[PDB]
Amino acid sequence: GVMTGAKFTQIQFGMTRQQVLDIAGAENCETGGSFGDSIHCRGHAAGDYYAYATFGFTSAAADAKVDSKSQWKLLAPSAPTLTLAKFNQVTVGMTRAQVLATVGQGSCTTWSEYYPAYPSTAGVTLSLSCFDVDGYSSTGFYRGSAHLWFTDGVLQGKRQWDLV
Amino acid sequence: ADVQQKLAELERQSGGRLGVALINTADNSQILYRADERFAMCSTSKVMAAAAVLKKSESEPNLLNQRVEIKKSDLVNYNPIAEKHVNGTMSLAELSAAALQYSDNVAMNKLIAHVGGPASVTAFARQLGDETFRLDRTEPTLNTAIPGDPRDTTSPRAMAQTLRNLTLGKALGDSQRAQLVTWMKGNTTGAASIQAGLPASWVVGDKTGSGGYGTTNDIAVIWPKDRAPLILVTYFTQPQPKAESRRDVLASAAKIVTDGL
Repeated sequence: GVMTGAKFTQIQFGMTRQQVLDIAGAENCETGGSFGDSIHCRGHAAGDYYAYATFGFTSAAADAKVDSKSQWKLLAPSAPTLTLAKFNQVTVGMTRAQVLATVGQGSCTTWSEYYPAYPSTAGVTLSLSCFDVDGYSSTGFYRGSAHLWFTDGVLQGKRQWDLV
Repeated sequence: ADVQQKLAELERQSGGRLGVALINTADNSQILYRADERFAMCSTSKVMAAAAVLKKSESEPNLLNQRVEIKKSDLVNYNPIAEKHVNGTMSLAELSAAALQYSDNVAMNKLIAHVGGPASVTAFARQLGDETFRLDRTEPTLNTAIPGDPRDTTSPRAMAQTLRNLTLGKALGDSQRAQLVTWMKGNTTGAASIQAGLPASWVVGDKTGSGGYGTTNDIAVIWPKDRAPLILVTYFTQPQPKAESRRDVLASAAKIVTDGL
């Protein structure tokens, strides 16, 4: 099959390029072009492209390790409960734990997650996509969602579209 | 009339609203279906934003090499190329290619911002003689596609004439026209839309769009085997807010209007 959320979850930070391809299925994946030395794996048709993952590595070397995981429409929120009111309760400067308790522990999926000093977590950057009860779709247009981004575990900004 | 009846029955079976405009440049003939009604363009508007930047480059010929910063505050739901360059830069060439070949939403917003905002993209359309096109919003909200909402809409007739002028005519300088065609031909997405209704030997440069209400769009320049090129716009939208895409309807419309070529 194509790239999936289960495959994305099975792939871990620190795995090699070939470990990524073992799990993802190299028939789904590419490198080069617009993706540089990252590995980009397509899932099902969605929107004007495909659900996908992009994996970044510590270097171009054949045995470099995953230091970056990004995905679009591979993961559904486990219990979306975000509202406009909860979004307005989030404040720049909050820690990740404070944000998740505010928006709901099941409301978000990880959009991008990057460790520039991998295996160290210093400088980690994180983008969460968070959804109201029916805002997520694995194929079509979001119906109520937010982008929350962090550096070193501290919320640096927030944006939302169509929350109520 | 036979082609009209087939498009009407396709629309009826599909449950939605279909708009089609074909231009055959061999004889300047057209096949039109709801071609003066408005449809939400969704990502098909990325062609106009890219073309507006190309037009600007005619007065600033190093423009496509100029760098643009990408920040987390720029991200807008779908951006597979720009997210690789957060806290870095992309050139306007890279942003144009990402918008046209991956439908990257950050790339679209940088092209819009570069020319001065949505009203400036609309002004570019007016300068080409297109009085119908309107770009009102940025990504991602330009895709809401609410029935009755004229924001971010055009008509099939207007978009087919404008795409002709851009890709085959003189709306752009020669090198800019070649660059636009190169980008659209190099876009290998869209194989399930207009291209799926055409013979495999035909060369297609297209841009799809998708949005709310199951909106499913494609605009294309088409080089049939041994024939003058075609321009084809196919727009489709559905009554249900959460309707799923129907790329196959666009393929079906493309087959109907090119049959016999």
